[PDB]
Amino acid sequence: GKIFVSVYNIQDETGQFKPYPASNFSTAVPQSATAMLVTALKDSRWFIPLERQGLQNLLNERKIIRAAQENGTVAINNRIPLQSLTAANIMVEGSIIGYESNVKSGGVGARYFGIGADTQYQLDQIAVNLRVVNVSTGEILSSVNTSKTILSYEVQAGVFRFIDYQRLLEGEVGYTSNEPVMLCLMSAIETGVIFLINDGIDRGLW
Amino acid sequence: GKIFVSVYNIQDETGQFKPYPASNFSTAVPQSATAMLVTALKDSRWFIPLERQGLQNLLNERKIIRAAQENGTVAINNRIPLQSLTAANIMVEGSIIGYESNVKSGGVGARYFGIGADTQYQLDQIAVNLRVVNVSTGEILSSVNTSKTILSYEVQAGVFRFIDYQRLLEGEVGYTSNEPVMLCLMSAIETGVIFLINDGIDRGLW
Amino acid sequence: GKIFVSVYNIQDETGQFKPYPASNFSTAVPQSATAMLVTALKDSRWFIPLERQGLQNLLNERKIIRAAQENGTVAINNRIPLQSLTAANIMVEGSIIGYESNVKSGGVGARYFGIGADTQYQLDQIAVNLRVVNVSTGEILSSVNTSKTILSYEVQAGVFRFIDYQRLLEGEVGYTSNEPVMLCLMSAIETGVIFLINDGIDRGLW
Amino acid sequence: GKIFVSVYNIQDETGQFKPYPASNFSTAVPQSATAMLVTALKDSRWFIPLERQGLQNLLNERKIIRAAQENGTVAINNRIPLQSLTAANIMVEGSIIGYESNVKSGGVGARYFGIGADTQYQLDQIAVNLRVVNVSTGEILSSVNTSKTILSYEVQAGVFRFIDYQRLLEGEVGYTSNEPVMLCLMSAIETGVIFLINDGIDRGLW
Amino acid sequence: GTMTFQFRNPNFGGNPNNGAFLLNSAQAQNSYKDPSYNDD
Amino acid sequence: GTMTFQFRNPNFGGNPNNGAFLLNSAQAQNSYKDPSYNDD
Amino acid sequence: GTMTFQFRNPNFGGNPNNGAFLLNSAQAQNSYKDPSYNDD
Repeated sequence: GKIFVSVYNIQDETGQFKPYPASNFSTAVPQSATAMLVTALKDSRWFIPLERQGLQNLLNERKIIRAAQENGTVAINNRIPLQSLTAANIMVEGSIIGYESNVKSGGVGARYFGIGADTQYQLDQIAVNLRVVNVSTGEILSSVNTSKTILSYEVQAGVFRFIDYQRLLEGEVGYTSNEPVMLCLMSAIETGVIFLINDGIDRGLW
Repeated sequence: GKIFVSVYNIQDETGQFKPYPASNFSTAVPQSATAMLVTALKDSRWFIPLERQGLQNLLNERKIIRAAQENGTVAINNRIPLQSLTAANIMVEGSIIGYESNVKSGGVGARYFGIGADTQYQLDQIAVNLRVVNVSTGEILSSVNTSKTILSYEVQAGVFRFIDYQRLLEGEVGYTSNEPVMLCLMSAIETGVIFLINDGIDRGLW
Repeated sequence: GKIFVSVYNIQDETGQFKPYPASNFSTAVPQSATAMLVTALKDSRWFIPLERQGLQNLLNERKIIRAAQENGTVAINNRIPLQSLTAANIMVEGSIIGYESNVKSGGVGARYFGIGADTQYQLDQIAVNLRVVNVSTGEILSSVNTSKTILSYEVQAGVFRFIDYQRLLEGEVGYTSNEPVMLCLMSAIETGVIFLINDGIDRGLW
Repeated sequence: GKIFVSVYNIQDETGQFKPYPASNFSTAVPQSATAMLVTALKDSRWFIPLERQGLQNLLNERKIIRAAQENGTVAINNRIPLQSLTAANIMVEGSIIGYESNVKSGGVGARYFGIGADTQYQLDQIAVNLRVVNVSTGEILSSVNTSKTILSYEVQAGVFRFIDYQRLLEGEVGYTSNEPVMLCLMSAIETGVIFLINDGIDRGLW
Repeated sequence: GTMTFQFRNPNFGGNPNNGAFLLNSAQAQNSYKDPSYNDD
Repeated sequence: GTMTFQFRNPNFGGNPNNGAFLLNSAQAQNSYKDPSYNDD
Repeated sequence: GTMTFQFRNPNFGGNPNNGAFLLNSAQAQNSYKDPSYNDD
């Protein structure tokens, strides 16, 4: 049997925004946890998430349903039987508790006569806290802080020497790969979910 | 038979804005999901969307209708029979859970004596989460995270050498193509909708 | 026996934001205390935290539970017995009372003919105040101000001399490590929690 | 016997923010008085502070306590006897009434052939006003304005001369120490608290 | 942080202040002489 | 404060105003003469 | 105000406009002559 879990809001409590050249309002971490976390809890075959984020939309839709068939005039084929809003035994709250930019930068670049090549790397770090709280009493059953590094590297190479008396050969090839902060945040949430499931296994619950 | 689906709001939870030179308030992802998603659900022949975004405008229009013909004085030709606000069996919530700028940049450029040519490319990545929730009980039936890369490339070439003793020939031809983030977001929503339909097929529903 | 502790809000009262090149809205200290502090109190085997941050989400979830099983029609297997919101004997309030940027900067760099190397370091300092208040009477039982330095260093080296008559060898290797302000804030909160536990031990309580 | 003191809010009335390169929203003085002041009153063995900053959190926690044990069903071991919110005889209000940047700057730097060295210093000044008001009648019993200078100095030295015909020796060593404005504000609050205690001693009270 | 690939050559890649160096550092290593003088 | 690793060479690392120095400070220490003149 | 330690040399410490001076003020004090000319 699966456990009903109600994820209400996984707030972006990192408070960080992206530096120049990015916008001043461009937050460094997606505001979209409670969608990555519901996906992580759904993907793990242990939990059935309940919406609870868009609960007001669900309540207005149920208002419309209950008002459309309250006269018994709707066709018995396309009527929707509302039972009740399914209740959750536990509740997974949490936050994105931090995003430190460039916890570890670095780079080596060499260049002999004309031809040269370099490499750079930057590690950001995103930390996500997840708390399984027991809805019956309110106490926090489990609380895990997970971290994940975000590696953004860049490898370049270039030639700017003379080939003949007056024939200049310039040229260069580069490549740059940033790990998407959304994928790293999803990985941190995934590891936190596995930790919560294993912890609930290791003490009584689940 | 088609399924009534009520799309309320597909929120732009990426939190990212466009970098310089673009405005600081210029969001990187359109705020116009719940219009691309209703179009995607309408185009797939499985669903009948209900408005639910502009539901207040629909309710005021129905107020005006019910107030215009409540006296029986409107002509029997141009009277509008209001039945009831059609109820939705499921509800497709979601978000644009992320937009990472330049997940993979790169470029190769060569230039011999005078004549040269280069190429650049940048891959942005947009991720969209879609959740079919069951309106009866409130549990999330399906949840899919879809991704889509946005390739913006630029190919240039240029000549700046001397043709004669003192005759300088400068010249250059370029081209630059950015995939519209609206079309890539629509493609991500489309793939997510196909995934939701196939998932509902693969387990009981639909 | 463990003590029920209710952490409501550990506010970011430092008021500082990050300097250029970072965004103007990018706060220097994470807004995510009350998640690091609940984790610190949970990790120390002395306390059972209660949520109290997201208490409204817990109250709406309990509303949904109490409304789902108030008719006795829910299955006796998946019904959730609500007892009462567990009460806390003490309450750990607090703040991040300060973040001074570069309390101590410095750096030594030497460079002989061509080859050179340098080092920089900067110490930020984050101070966190934690107050165990007695919920019965309201008086502050314990109040501790903890500090933690955040060392960000950078070591570089570079060669720019000529190897032959007209063969220029440029090259350089660098490294840069910033301590994540989230980890240093978590360490300050940890030391403050150990201080609070030892203080409660040293006078009557606990 | 100790005096119950209720510190409500020690507001940052300096109105100053930090200059470039710091953020525009980065206030020059921590917003965290009423936490440094409660710590200063607790450390001096004369006062018992009451929370009064987070009083709403305390009142909701007492609501939860009084609602958890109002049915007599809580275990007689883990029930919390609420007596009453302890009342304060006096009340220490105040403000951070000023922060002048660079009340006294200066610096001497010499540099002979190649080798040189310099020193800079800047004195900021923070002034804190503390007012012991009598809660019975409302009149201000004591009012003290304390000042504290914040010395930020920087000592550098550097060599940029030639050692041989064509061997250039560059090099330099620096150091920079800013007094943390949080520690200087805590020292100003400390001196103000000692002044208030001695003043209450010198006329009747305490 | 986000790393963006930027060309270093002012040709094909914009940054023009990087030119006077790239050339003066390529002439400072030009070991090729005129095929007229110092030759046959 | 946050320290970011930035290359000093205008090649591989952007900062172009750092070039005219790096070269003029490498020619001011160029003790290598032409293998034609002042040689065999 | 907050004082931050910044290197003055464009090598190891960024500020590149400080280079053309540091070198021209080190050549204006270069009292070392070529060990070939004005020597043995």
